[PDB]
Amino acid sequence: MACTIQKAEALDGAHLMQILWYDEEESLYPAVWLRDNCPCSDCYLDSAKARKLLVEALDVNIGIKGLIFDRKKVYITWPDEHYSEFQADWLKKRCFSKQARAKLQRELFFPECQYWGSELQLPTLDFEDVLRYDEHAYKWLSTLKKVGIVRLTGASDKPGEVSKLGKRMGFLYLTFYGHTWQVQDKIDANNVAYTTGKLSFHTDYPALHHPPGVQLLHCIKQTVTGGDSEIVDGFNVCQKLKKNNPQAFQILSSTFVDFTDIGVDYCDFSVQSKHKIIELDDKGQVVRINFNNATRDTIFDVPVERVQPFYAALKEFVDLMNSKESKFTFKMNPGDVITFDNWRLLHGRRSYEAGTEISRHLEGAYADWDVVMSRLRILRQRVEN
Amino acid sequence: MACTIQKAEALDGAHLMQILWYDEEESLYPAVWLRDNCPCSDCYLDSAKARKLLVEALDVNIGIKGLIFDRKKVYITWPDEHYSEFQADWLKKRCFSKQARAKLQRELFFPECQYWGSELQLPTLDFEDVLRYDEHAYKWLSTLKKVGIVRLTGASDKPGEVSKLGKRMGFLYLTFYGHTWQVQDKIDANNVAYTTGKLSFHTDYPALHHPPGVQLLHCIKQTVTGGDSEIVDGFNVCQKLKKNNPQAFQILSSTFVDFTDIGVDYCDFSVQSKHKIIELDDKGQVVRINFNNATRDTIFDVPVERVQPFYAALKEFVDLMNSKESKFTFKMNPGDVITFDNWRLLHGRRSYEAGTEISRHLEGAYADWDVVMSRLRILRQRVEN
Ligand SMILES: CN(CCC(=O)O)[N+](C)(C)C
Ligand SMILES: CN(CCC(=O)O)[N+](C)(C)C
Ligand SMILES: O=C(O)CNC(=O)C(=O)O
Ligand SMILES: O=C(O)CNC(=O)C(=O)O
Ligand SMILES: NCCCCCCN
Ligand SMILES: NCCCCCCN
Ligand SMILES: [Zn+2]
Ligand SMILES: [Zn+2]
Ligand SMILES: [Zn+2]
Ligand SMILES: [Zn+2]
Repeated sequence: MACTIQKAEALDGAHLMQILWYDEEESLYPAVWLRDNCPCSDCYLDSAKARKLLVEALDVNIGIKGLIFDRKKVYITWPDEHYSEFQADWLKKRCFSKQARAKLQRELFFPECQYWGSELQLPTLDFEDVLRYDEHAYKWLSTLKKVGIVRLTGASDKPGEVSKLGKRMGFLYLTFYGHTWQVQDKIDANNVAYTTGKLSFHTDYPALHHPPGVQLLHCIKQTVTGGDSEIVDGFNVCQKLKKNNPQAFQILSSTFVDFTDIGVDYCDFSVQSKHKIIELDDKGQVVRINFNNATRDTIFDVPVERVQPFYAALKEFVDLMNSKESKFTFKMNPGDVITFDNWRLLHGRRSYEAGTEISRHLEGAYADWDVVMSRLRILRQRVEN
Repeated sequence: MACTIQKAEALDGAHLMQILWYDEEESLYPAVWLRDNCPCSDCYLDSAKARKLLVEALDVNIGIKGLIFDRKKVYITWPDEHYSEFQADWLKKRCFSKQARAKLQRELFFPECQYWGSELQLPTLDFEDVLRYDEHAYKWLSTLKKVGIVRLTGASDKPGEVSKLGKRMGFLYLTFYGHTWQVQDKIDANNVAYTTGKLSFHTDYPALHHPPGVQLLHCIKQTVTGGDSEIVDGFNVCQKLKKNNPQAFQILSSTFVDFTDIGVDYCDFSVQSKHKIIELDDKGQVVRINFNNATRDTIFDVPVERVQPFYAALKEFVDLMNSKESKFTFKMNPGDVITFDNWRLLHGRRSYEAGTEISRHLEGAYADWDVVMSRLRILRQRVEN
C-alpha cells in the first residue's frame, strides 16, 4: 500500500507531480527535479550510477507535458518530447517530506551517538574476528561511529597489525609522520608523543586543516612505570561546558587558534593551520574538537584584549575534561588495539620512566571518516543481505 | 631601532608587559601568554619546537613578579619562582597589533589571489626545471596558490610524471580512484570522466567531505576529434554572482547538496557527502566551490518549496561560468601537465569521438593543500636564503 501508486498527476501549472499511494499518503515531486533525475541512458550513466545530463540542458521552468501511471511506475513526456520513466519505490524513498528525508539521512550517515563519562564500558571485539567476519567488522565500525571508540583484543605483539585494519577499512591516511608511526621514546624527538612525558588531553593533528577522523593505536610493548591511557568524550564535555559556562563555550567555538608543526619525518615539513577548538556546524552542533596543546602555536592571532579571556575559557574546558565524571582511564597491554573517533574524543597518556632499552612501543595510523563510512555502508548491505 | 628594546615593564596589575622599542613604537604582551610561551627546557621541547607546558600548569590570572631587560632580551620571574627569558625579535614578530598579526598571517598563508577571466595568460614553466631547481619549484607553487593554475611543459609522454611532481611536493593524496588514475574511455566506466563525453564545469570529488585541494593532470595522448580543456576562476564567478544575483548567491552558499559515488576502483566504495556549492568562511568569503553535476545525488535533502529555486540559482551560476568573459579554453598536448587549485577553479572537457583504439589518455593525481603549502613555505626559506 505504501510503495504502490493509486494516483499520479501533474499539478500547479504542471510544475509538480503528486502521487497518492495506496495507504492514502501523498508525495509531491517538482517537475525540475524529475527531469534533472531522468534515469534514461541519455541522462544517466548506469555503469557509473552518475548523471550525464548537464545543468545547461535543464529548463528550470519546465512542467510535465503528459503523464500516465500504473501501480509500480510513472511515465512522463516532457515539453521538448523527452521521455522519462520512474519507479515507485525509487520515488517513495526520495520523498521530500521532513520525515522521509530524515529517515534516509540516518541510513546514509549513521548520526546516532551515545555520550559517555567515567562510566563507559569499553566496547571490545576480537582482532582476527573483525578481519575475518563481516558481522564483526560491521559491529566494529558502527560502534566506532556511535560510541567513538572500540578496543580490539588478541592482535600480535608485532608491527603491521594496524595496516591489516587499514586494509579491512580500505586504506590508511598518509601524513608527514608516515603510513604508520611508532610511539616510543626517541633521541631528538620531533614530537612530544615520542618522549616519556605525559600527554594531556588532545586530538591528533590539529596542525592540519583536515585532521585525521579515526585513529588506530596498537600496543606492541607496555611499561609498568606508567603509560596508562585516558579518554574523554569531547561532545559530552562541550555540552557540559555550554551549560556551565556559556561564555567559555562562545569563546572556544568562535576563536581561531593557530597550530604549527615544523620538522622532518616521512618528509621535511613546515605545517600551519587555524581552527576553532570547538567546531560547530551551521546549526550550532559540535562536529569537531581541534586541540593539541603541544602544537598550539606561540603565534596567536587575536587582539590583545581577547587573549587572557581565551586562556580562561581553555582552562575551564580542560578542567572539565579532567573531571572524574568525564574521563575514562585504562591501560593497554601488548596485543590491544584501540580505534577511535579523533574528531570527538580527546586522548592522553600518563608519563613513564626513560631508560636504556625501549620499555614502551605503540604503532599508530590514521584513517579518513569518509573511507570508514564507505566501508560501514557496504558492510551493512552485506550483513543485512 | 624597531627590534631593539628601550624599555620593558609590567603594567595593569602586572598582567601585561609593555615594550617601548627604540623607534618609539610600543607593544603589549599579556602575562598569561608569556608564561604559556616560556621557551625554557621545562616548558618547551626544542627538538620538536613544541610546548610541553600543560594547560593545567597555567595560572590564567598570573602576573609578572619581576622583570629586567637589556636591548635584546627580557628576563622575567614569576610568582611561583619560575623564570623565563624572551628574545626581542621573537617578541616583535608576535606583536598583537592588527598590522603585525596580519603581516605574519600573510607570510604563513600566502593569501593573495589574482582573479581572472577569459584574458588569462596561462602561467607556464618547464617540467624538468621545476623538479631540478628550487627557484622554479618556488615559482610553481606560489603561482599555483596565487593564480590557481600553472601549466608545466616538456614532460614525457609516459605514465609516472605526476608521481615525480607528487614527490617534489611531498606526497600525493590517495583516493578510491588510486594514487594516480588514467583518464581514458573505458568499458563499463565507473565514472563519466572515463568516457568520451563532455564534462561541464565541475570540481573533482565533492563526494568527499574534504575534496582534493590540488589536481595534477598530464596529457599522455591527445585526440584531434575534440577534448579541449576549459577552466574558470570560481572565486571570480562567485563574486560576479553575488553582485548580479544576490538571491542565487544566498541559496548556493546556504543549501546543503548531497553528493554520491558508488562503485569499484582502487577499492570497493559507497561514498556520500553534503556540501554547500559555494562554501563561505565565517567572515563570508568564498573559500571553496564544491560542485560536480555528475556526482550530485538524486537524493536532495531540502523541503519541496526550496527545490525549484535551488535549480534556478544553480542555472544562473553555470551560465556565468560559461560566459565568454569568464572561461579560458586551451588544448593540452602530450607532455603538458596542468596543476591547479581544485577548491577555486572549475574545469571541464569537450566531448571527443569514441573508437577502437585509445585516442586520448591523461594521468591525474591529487594533493592536499596543507602538503603543498608546507612545501611552499620550505621552498621560500631556501630560495630567500
Ligand atoms: C602527529 N602525531 C600526534 C601528535 C600531534 O598532533 O602532533 N603523532 C603521534 C603521529 C606524532
Ligand atoms: C574522481 N574523479 C573526478 C570526478 C568525480 O568527482 O567523480 N576522477 C577523475 C578521478 C575519476
Ligand atoms: O602514547 C600514547 O599512549 C598515546 N599517544 C598519543 O596520544 C600520541 O602519540 O599522540
Ligand atoms: O578529461 C579531461 O580533460 C579532464 N578530466 C576531468 O576533469 C576529470 O577526469 O574529472
Ligand atoms: N507501459 C507504458 C509504456 C509507455 C511508453 C511511452 C513511450 N512514449
Ligand atoms: N643577564 C641577565 C641574567 C638574569 C638571570 C636571572 C636568573 N634568575
Ligand atoms: Zn532522460
Ligand atoms: Zn595523540
Ligand atoms: Zn619555562
Ligand atoms: Zn575533473
